[PDB]
Amino acid sequence: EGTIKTSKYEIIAIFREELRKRTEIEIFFNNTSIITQLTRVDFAEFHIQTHRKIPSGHKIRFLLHSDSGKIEFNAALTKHDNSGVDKGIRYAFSLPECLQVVQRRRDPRFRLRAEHDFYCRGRHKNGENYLFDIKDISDGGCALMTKTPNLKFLSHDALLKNAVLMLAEYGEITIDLVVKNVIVITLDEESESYYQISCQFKFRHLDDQRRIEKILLDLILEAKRKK
Ligand SMILES: Nc1nc2c(ncn2[C@@H]2O[C@@H]3COP(=O)(O)O[C@H]4[C@@H](O)[C@H](n5cnc6c(=O)[nH]c(N)nc65)O[C@@H]4COP(=O)(O)O[C@H]3[C@H]2O)c(=O)[nH]1
Ligand SMILES: Nc1nc2c(ncn2[C@@H]2O[C@@H]3COP(=O)(O)O[C@H]4[C@@H](O)[C@H](n5cnc6c(=O)[nH]c(N)nc65)O[C@@H]4COP(=O)(O)O[C@H]3[C@H]2O)c(=O)[nH]1
Repeated sequence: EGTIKTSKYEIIAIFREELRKRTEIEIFFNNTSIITQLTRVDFAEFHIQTHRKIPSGHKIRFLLHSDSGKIEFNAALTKHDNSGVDKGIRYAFSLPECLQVVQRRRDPRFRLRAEHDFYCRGRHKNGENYLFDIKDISDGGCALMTKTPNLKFLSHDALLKNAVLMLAEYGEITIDLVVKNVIVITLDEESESYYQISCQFKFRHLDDQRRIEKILLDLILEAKRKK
């Protein structure tokens, strides 16, 4: 997909459904990117808080992880305050007059939490084991986690054969995964960083694809219920 938003109204309406929803905002600068949240939004500014530092005087790049899809834009630092014995800096930016929304997924990706000890586990070709945490999951694949991948066997379109989804109370399914990307991700003592592996399912049998559909359905049901 592809769509551009200009309306001053849509923009702040969007910056508030995402403040309220406490959704992740990723900021680009130096060389890496930092993930965090909005803390304030008004008629001209939005605020975030990080203990890092950012190139004043320059339109830096932002990106919102929204349920509506990827929302990209560029804004310029306007203010910055310094406080606390534990240094947490307060940056105030300007509202972009231009956004961009991209949503190319024909399947909603369910996000895993504390009550979900989901793992993916296997053995590479060299005979070494891996064990990834599952971060999210859909009918067509999953986004994995690890601090110590073997970057070698995780080449674009490389495939983890005879992997085994360990889905806890749902049991274990044996699948093939196709690696679509490998990325490093950073959150913020606790300044974090792990590798996200983007995976596409390659089903061994067909019941496999159905059993996952039913499972993911049961996760979405406990999602709306429970809380
Ligand atoms: N080739 C490929 N890579 C995947 C796929 N899913 C996840 N990735 C990778 O995993 C990174 C993080 O994905 P995310 O946490 O969902 O965080 C994403 C997501 O929140 C949002 N986004 C991007 N595209 C979409 C989309 O099509 N639909 C939705 N709902 N959000 C999107 O923007 C965030 C950053 O996007 P990226 O910079 O590209 O960084 C992406 C991207 O490199 C996939 O299906 N195919
Ligand atoms: N739960 C989960 N599923 C994954 C992941 N990576 C791939 N998949 C699955 O693999 C399919 C194909 O991914 P793609 O070839 O990169 O083909 C994708 C990709 O080109 C692009 N795309 C989607 N999300 C992202 C993203 O976050 N970042 C970037 N750069 N591209 C994305 O849109 C194409 C269609 O996206 P989908 O319909 O969602 O179809 C996706 C999706 O069903 C993952 O990390 N987690």
